[PDB]
Amino acid sequence: TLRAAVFDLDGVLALPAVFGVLGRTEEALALPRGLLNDAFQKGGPEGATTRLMKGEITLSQWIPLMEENCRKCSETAKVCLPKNFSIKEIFDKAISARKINRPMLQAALMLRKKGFTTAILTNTWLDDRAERDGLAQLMCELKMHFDFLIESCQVGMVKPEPQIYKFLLDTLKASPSEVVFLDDIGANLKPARDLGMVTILVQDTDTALKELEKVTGIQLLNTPAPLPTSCNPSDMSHGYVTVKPRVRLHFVELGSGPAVCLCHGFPESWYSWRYQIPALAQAGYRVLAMDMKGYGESSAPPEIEEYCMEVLCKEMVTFLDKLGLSQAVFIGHDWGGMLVWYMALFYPERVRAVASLNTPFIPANPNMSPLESIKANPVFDYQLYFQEPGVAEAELEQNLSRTFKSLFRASDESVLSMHKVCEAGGLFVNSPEEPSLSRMVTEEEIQFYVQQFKKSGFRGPLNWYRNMERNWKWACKSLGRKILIPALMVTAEKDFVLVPQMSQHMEDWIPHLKRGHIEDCGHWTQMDKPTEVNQILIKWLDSDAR
Amino acid sequence: TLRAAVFDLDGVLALPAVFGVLGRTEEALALPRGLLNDAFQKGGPEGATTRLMKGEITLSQWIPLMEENCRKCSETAKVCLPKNFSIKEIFDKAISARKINRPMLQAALMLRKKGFTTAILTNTWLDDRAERDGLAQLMCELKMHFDFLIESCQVGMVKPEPQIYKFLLDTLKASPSEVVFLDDIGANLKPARDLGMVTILVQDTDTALKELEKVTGIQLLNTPAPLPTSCNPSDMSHGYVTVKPRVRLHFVELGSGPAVCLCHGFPESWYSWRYQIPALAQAGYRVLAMDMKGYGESSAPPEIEEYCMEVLCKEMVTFLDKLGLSQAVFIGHDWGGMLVWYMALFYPERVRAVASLNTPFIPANPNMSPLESIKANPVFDYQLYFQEPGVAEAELEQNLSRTFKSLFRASDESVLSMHKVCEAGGLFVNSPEEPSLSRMVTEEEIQFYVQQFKKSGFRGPLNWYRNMERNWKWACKSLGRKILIPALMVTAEKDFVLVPQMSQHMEDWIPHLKRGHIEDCGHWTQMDKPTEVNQILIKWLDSDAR
Ligand SMILES: Nc1nonc1-c1ccccc1
Ligand SMILES: Nc1nonc1-c1ccccc1
Repeated sequence: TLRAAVFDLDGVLALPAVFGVLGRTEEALALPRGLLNDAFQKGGPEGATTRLMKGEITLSQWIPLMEENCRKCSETAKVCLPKNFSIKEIFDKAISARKINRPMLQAALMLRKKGFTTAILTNTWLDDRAERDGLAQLMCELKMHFDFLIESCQVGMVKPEPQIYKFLLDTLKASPSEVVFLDDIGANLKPARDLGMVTILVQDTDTALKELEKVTGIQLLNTPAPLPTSCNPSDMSHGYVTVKPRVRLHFVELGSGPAVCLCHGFPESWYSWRYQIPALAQAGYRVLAMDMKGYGESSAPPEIEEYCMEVLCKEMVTFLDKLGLSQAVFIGHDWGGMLVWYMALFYPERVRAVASLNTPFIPANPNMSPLESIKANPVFDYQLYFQEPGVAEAELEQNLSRTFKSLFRASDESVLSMHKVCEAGGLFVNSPEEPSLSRMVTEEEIQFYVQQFKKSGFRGPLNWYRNMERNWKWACKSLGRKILIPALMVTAEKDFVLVPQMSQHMEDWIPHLKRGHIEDCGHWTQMDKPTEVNQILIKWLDSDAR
Repeated sequence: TLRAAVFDLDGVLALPAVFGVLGRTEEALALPRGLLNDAFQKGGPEGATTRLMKGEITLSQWIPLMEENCRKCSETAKVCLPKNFSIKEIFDKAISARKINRPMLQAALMLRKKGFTTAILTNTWLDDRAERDGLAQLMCELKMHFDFLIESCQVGMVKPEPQIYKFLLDTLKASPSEVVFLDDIGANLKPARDLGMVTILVQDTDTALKELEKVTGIQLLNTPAPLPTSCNPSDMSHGYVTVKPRVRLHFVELGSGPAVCLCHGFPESWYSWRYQIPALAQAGYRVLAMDMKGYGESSAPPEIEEYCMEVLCKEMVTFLDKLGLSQAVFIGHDWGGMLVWYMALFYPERVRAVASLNTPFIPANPNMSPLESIKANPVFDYQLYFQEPGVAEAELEQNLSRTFKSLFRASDESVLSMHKVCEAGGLFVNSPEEPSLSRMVTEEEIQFYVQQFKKSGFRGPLNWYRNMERNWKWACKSLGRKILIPALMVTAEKDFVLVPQMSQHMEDWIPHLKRGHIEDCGHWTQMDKPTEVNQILIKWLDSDAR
């Protein structure tokens, strides 16, 4: 019974094989066949390449030794190497061209999801080249998906030496018959085969996955499109900034590059961005996913006025100040989307670019009280129910698991009537006590929200809705302005409250506005359609937040 | 009795005045005198510029209105504006050229140090230009040094309107006679003068500071060179990463740009880098100042083997992995310096560049046990005293204030004999029970270290010295390597343990090594000579960590 899968890197998890360039270079330069592959393997276990792979020397020290081997081979073959011959240039280009073998990575992800222990076992080097970051980035993207990474240069052992296989088995805490081992080099397969491991010689990926599927009894080929990588809260870097004596803001941080500040809505968490954080960080951004004021590990003062937009925006400016950031891209959803438009209006110098999911930008009407304006739209009745301090807190805090399971549903899973909420007497009046789990969330994800809301409950979050008059007076000061910094509005076809139609006049105030639109998407955009959200945001960031 | 100082921005804290370009542009383009300064002030309180300064419109909306005013003025004056005339280009260049008036900022810093409440009061705009970041950076660098920043566009009021002065006084919680108000515009001085505030018309900085010195009775001109900006722990962003089940690492984080990981020595803190963190972040780097394993808010497991260099380095690689960083520049001092050389040797792909303060790189001698090697140098006797578990812990933990005050001293303040420490029976045997405060530290700084060491004490920190044999065996695997990534070695003339001479052969192993050297500098480099450390590191980072 197999319970562990081991993959090689070159030619298996990453393609084209860096090894493959030697044959290509020979052909392109009309050199005798196998000359470069000979200089490379020269001296076998005692040679320069084995010393490199065991970590005795670095890649930069290996380059002149490989150069020396190339001549010795050329001299024997009675051929002259071309004038401008460069081993450094050949290897720089080969390493740079090598990319993750996405269907192979998908198969490894599926096996791990099914309970398999997975590992990468590779003959690799200590890379000190000026361009080493490209390879460091590839190794980082890949290794996060595996239980173990065993590199020859770190362990002082190489394949096909028998000791590295015993080392692999000791690491896996598994007997050989429990291991599938995948490799593109026949010679490197034999010792694993000799120990009784299941072995797969990898030439083309489809056949290798067919053999892997047949031997494990798990569907790996032709599978449905997987979800983007999520976040495990315990594996994240957690940051904490005091913005004023009684208020601290918590955030999760991942990646390098331009700062991207993600701002969740009601009643959410930094974790509502779980599918976006790894994707945006891998796309070359430094993601700061906030617990907004009133939520999770951030402070939750009880006063209603602590949650007016002016105060919330001022604190987000202080947050940037304390972190030493002159700007960040601000991306918001729901109440977070309203905050990001106001950050763009009041602090354009601190906003690199702005994007909202679902929340439109509608200028305040100075001739209508916000109380009057909310009353006009029947879908906003729940906002009237949220006004009286304590009423909605009591209902939302009674049973947390029920609250989150009732709220977080796809457009075809509704359990609530967002209609005549006050008259009905609550959001959950004709709602099940034990709602079924939505296709959008796991029980584990629901329990994370439950755990977060046990600290402060719903007072602070509900207070975001209790500053209508104050927010209206503040917003009226901005009526003569336009948003002229880069902006993106993302509508969700099936959000029945923040309907796409509400965004129809935004170009009057944001003339250069860019758009995205997601079909068959409800209110909970990030978790409803994470793949599409990621595609839209990454495309926009790369073109406009540059 | 004055207790508050208020400074204008344009022409006072920042020069050349953005206003000053109008006169310059007129002269350069041979336009009639004062034409551009007329189009700018056109319509007075009802005009486009006052609307901009009150925050009614943004700078990008103001540009075509100023353009319209420029023509109306030119038409009246019977002159034609040059063909390629651009208000945007003129203002972009003027804003970009404006820099902090360093002696004015120094005076404000000195007044605050002496107990004054300080503020910036400025007529400014909402900047939505594509180049707005330059100004955001300037405002960030400046505002951190003041109690208040009052911007006309945020308060909807402008100087010389009387309400902004009453608003300033309300903000300062001071009566007018308690306020010195500095401005370069005569008209903007009068309302403050009318209320009874002390006013300084600023033309040239020296005269303005002479008037300021005379009126406050505090020396501001000709003062000694100030120390670099320090860190207030409560104002920093604090980060926490779990690198393994029982181990979390704490760090302070400031700035944007390439990641720079600062690694302190024994028995220190992230706070040992307090003078470097603001300087490096302002120089365009993202600083991550660590609490090393065993210290401060980082985990401190009791096992000796948790502190061998192999384990410590592996955890720092995991730290980068969890933060989503493919590389960081690694800068170390003392034990932190030893760690950074080993990061360069074992993980060059993760090290953008490496720098050490005081700690040299000396390859392990495979023919001498580390016990034998340490014995040879009498200055390393204290390391032998640290070997026996519990002995040095008891002495160092007996009185924390005494420990830190005895250790942290400049080269001419020695209170300890680092000689025959074991034979003597401890580091503090012939040491005062109440050492005098060193010129290097405040009582407040000593108490921060005391507070940090109350959590875990000295077991984990001392364990860094208890892995000699293990570190030697690991280091021997790297003997065939060279450090070929960018490297900087900084020696300190008066470090009597890590003497500059010990670094003399480093070029044999690091051929491209760059150097720095600090005269009259003891062991505690960062706090002994912070200005020189900052100058050396910033110069090197800008040329080599690019
Ligand atoms: N309460 C309101 N009426 O109009 N616009 C608002 C508003 C303004 C800013 C933030 C949130 C809401
Ligand atoms: N303990 C030792 N002998 O030589 N070199 C070392 C060493 C190696 C790595 C880190 C710290 C010390």
